[PDB]
Amino acid sequence: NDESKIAVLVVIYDHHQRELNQRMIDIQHASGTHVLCTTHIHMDEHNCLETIILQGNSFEIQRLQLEIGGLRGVKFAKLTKAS
Amino acid sequence: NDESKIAVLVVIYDHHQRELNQRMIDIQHASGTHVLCTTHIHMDEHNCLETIILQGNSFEIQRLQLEIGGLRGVKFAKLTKAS
Amino acid sequence: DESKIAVLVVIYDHHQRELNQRMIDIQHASGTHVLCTTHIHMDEHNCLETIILQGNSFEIQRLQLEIGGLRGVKFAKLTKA
Amino acid sequence: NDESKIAVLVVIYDHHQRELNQRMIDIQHASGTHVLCTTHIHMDEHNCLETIILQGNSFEIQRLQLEIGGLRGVKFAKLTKAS
Ligand code: NI
Ligand code: NI
Ligand code: NI
Ligand code: NI
Repeated sequence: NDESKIAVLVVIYDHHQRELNQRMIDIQHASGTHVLCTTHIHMDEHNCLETIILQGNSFEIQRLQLEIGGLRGVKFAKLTKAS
Repeated sequence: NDESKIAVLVVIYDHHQRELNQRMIDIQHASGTHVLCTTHIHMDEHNCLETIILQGNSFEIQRLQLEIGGLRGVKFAKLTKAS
Repeated sequence: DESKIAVLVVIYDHHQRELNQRMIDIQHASGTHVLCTTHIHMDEHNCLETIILQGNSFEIQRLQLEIGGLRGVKFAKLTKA
Repeated sequence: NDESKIAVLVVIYDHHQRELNQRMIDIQHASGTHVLCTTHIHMDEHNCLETIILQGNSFEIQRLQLEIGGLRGVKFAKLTKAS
């Protein structure tokens, strides 16, 4: 794209999954200003929910989505695209 | 239904609308949802983004979503059913 | 002139006429100084906010005195880092 | 009377540090405090800031704080006591 957008990626994962947290955070740190913040909810022993606020064009954003959303031990990864 | 469910309500609204932040907060205090928390981004002079994280039976989540969505100044008020 | 990050922790009563407008107006007119806010609705008359702030120690302290002095704020403490 | 209370724990840490993100998350899931939520700012390549919002008695909170305070790679870990 070029068109500048805001989005939320809602994630459910198990933090017991070996190296998952390391991957998700390295992806977000390596993505520059694309990631505004994350809010985390410790649901139970094997479920975390995260809302990851994202900003950029539609293509940068879906790509971030697919990176985080494909990792092993991610149960659920859904984009809400806003503007 | 009769159980525990997690949802994320994603809202974009105009904080220039008279009383709007105050009404959105009160709807949340008054609700028999347990709102776990709300994260807010001041996107610009006319746009705020909130991710409101909710727990409850579907009826109450849905009542929250409609009630927020029915406020003048809300531009976008979309729910992600997670859980 | 050194850029720093800070958390302003606020408790206030949302039933206070116009406190919410004033707080959000301050933050919106503060440019890139506010990163985000996280809100917990404690009970009928208490909200806790965690307001995350970025700038020099002066710009930050001002921001603090601005939110911090509004009528209806019970508590306004700054963590510097 | 019985004394469940609110606190904010503010943490700066190095996400490069070997499995620090997993361990902090793990400490949070395993504690007897109610962690309401964690907000995370990716500050730069070596710095993450978290705001951990907590509810419980002063003992379990102080336990959480000292425990996060003692992981290698955590750089700053101040509690703010609320009510
Ligand atoms: Ni968790
Ligand atoms: Ni705003
Ligand atoms: Ni509130
Ligand atoms: Ni980070």
